[PDB]
Amino acid sequence: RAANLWPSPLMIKRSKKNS
Amino acid sequence: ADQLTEEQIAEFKEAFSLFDKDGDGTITTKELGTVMRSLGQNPTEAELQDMINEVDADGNGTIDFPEFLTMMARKMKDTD
Ligand SMILES: [Ca+2]
Ligand SMILES: [Ca+2]
Repeated sequence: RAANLWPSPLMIKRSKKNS
Repeated sequence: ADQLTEEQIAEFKEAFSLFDKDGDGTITTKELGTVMRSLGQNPTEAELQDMINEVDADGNGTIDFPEFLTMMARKMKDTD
């Protein structure tokens, strides 16, 4: 679902925020 | 009270900073596919169309701040 496939990129964003 | 939080909300504003590069601060098919494109290959246009249609319930393919505030908060009880 988009509501999961949206959180996924956001999780990548979180990783970038950390990196 | 916890009036001045800015703990999790700081990460929401980050979306419109790291996800969008046009300066619109909205999530469209363009930003939705660009990340996947450099993450695990980009799907077809049809697949992308369905994906934004699966999120944008307003019927325009665009998510603003008010939408994002609810979208990234109303998580289901089941995890994929
Ligand atoms: Ca944009
Ligand atoms: Ca929308």
